[PDB]
Formats: sequence, structure tokens, C-alpha cells
Amino acid sequence: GPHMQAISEKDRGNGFFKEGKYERAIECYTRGIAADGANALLPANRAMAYLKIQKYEEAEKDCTQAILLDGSYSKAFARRGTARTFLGKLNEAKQDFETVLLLEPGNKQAVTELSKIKKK
Amino acid sequence: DTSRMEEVD
Repeated sequence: GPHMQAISEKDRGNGFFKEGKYERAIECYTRGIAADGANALLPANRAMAYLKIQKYEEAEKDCTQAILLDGSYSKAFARRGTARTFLGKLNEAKQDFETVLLLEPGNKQAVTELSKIKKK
Repeated sequence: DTSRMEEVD
């Protein structure tokens, strides 16, 4: 069924991501995001692979997609703030790390990555 | 505890 089809391309892309074949993970998750487009976990894994291949401009977009579908995923906000930090959008990343602290109070990244902003 | 960034499913 449709849920199991959207699991298959996730489970497939995860195995390429574990093998460090990040681009093949992007390809698999794209087939799922294109089949379904309503699961926040599909683009959440796609953004991680884009971030490993240093395409932070593309990783930002898939992190925003996970936040449009779910809106509560602390990992997707931490991944968007991290992408923006290497993208030069440091003031926009400050707001995303402050948002991770709403989703998990005292979050270890949401203190530390928000603290990296001030290394001026 | 809280969520780590660098991971997939």
C-alpha cells in the first residue's frame, strides 16, 4: 500500500546514507517525497545527505519541508539552523536554534549551536 | 535527554 511504498524508498535511502553514499540516499528519498510528499521524515533524511555533500542551500529547503509537514521536529530545525550557519544565513539560523529550545528545553545543540553564532 | 542533529531513519 501507499505507506509501505513510502517506507521502502526511505529504508532504501537510509542504507546508502549508512554506506556514506549520500547522493544515492538523496535519489531514493526524492522518489518517496515525490510519491507521497506529506511525511516529514523523508525530506528530513534528504536534507542530512545534502548537508554531508555540502549543498547547504539545498539542505535548508528540505529541512523547511519537514517543518511545513510536521512543524514540531527538533531534528529538522537543528538541521536547518546548521545548514544556514554554513550558508552564511547566521541570523536566520539563530532563530531556528532558538526554536529547537522551544521543542526541547535545555537542548544541547540549541545552546551550543546558538553559542557558535557569537564567535565574531 | 534531547535530539541529536546528525542521523537518518
